[PDB]
Amino acid sequence: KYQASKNRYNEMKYSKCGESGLKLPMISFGLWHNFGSNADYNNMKELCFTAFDNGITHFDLANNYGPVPGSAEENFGRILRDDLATYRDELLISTKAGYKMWEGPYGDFGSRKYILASLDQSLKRMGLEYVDIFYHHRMDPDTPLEESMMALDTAVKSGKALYAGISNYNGETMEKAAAILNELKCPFVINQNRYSIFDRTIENNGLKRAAKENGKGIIAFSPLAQGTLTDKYLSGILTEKKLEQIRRLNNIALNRGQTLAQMALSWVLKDSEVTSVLIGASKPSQIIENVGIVHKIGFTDEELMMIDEISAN
Ligand SMILES: NC(=O)C1=CN([C@@H]2O[C@H](COP(=O)(O)OP(=O)(O)OC[C@H]3O[C@@H](n4cnc5c(N)ncnc54)[C@H](OP(=O)(O)O)[C@@H]3O)[C@@H](O)[C@H]2O)C=CC1
Repeated sequence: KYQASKNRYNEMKYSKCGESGLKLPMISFGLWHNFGSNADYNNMKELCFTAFDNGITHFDLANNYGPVPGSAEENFGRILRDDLATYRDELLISTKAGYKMWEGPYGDFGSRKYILASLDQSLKRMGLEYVDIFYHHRMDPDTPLEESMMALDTAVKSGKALYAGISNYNGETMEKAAAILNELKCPFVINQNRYSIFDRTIENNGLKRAAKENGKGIIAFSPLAQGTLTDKYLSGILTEKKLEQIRRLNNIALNRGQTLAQMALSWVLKDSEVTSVLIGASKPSQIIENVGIVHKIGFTDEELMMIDEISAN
């Protein structure tokens, strides 16, 4: 019954993952929220269909997305089986292991045991032969980096992942990971990190610069900073200081013909080293509003120095 829009590649822009021939849509769709046990199945399908119809080819999951850890993967597995499997070779599907998935010493952090056992569970829940990208979800300083990276390499060499990625790494540790995956001859093309007007962590921990200097992509998540970079906290007449930052940023957005959310998405994409911005949605209208932003990623030196002075604590 679902037939992907014939116009789905007409507007979206696609960007190389650093030096790689792998291209992400400039807007990627994440299943962190609204795909869990309590989610409505018809709404989840419509969100996926809306995403793909607008040229979003990348669906981002993790083992523990729900809630109930694994529910998002199982739900996406059902959407694939029922309607999207037809288009599987047009989709990039990711999953991850590295945060808490199940109880006990093998269900969190980083070991080869957890990472590989988790990937098998993810493939079973999603009904896939492989994921396009398999990520180490966060750094584990208590496991040798060589062990976690060799686990990603085993995933790729076992035909269970096309490419390796890492998430939440700093610049120094990303460099070490890149060196290990290079020596293992394991495709490694993408970093997934939190980035917004209100979260400059990757500008200060070396990740944004290390990714660019080593030809690795970046996919930015939480670009709307927990609803603070949306209309949610705006009036038409939650510290007083935060509401003021939001009021002034929204004025910069209005002058650009954008909502605050739209400008927040455009800002994360302003620099070429950021490959894609990862959005969420509860309703299709949010996808449709957000996909216009890929066409306004340019900012004047004035807009930028104002956004920085306003966002500065
Ligand atoms: N450690 C990691 O690697 C992590 C990665 N991620 C990835 O990033 C993805 C996105 O993260 P998330 O924080 O949800 O992303 P965003 O910062 O894009 O927030 C998404 C939410 O913002 C609201 N929203 C979206 N578009 C609009 C709009 N145009 N106007 C107003 N409100 C809007 C909706 O919430 P509502 O309708 O309820 O207001 C939506 O559910 C996740 O799904 C996941 O794939 C995220 C977290 C951790």
